[PDB]
Amino acid sequence: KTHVQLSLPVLQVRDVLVRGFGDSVEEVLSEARQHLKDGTCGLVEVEKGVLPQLEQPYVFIKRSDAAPHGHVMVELVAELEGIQYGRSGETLGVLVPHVGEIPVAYRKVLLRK
Repeated sequence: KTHVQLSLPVLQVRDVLVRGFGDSVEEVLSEARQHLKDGTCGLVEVEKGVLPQLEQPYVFIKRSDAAPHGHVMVELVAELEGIQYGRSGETLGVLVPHVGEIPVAYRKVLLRK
């Protein structure tokens, strides 16, 4: 399937134990996709002071379309030193490894895979 229905645990930035997916744009996109498939991916909602508490490169989910079954359609865009690899809509949040942190909510998304 080109798209996969996922429910992403929304984590508080100060709870997150593993603050990024790796050390290159290509690695973080690879790792983010592997974690999304394995259901080991969390989402941090971006506000003032969140991104400096996470490790670059960042992986964003961005709205790719204006929502089947409640699931917003999203795609991945990485960012390293102010340059983004991808073009998409509004940020739903930044992806991080999920290693058992308690979520505050769930974000239903349809991921272009």
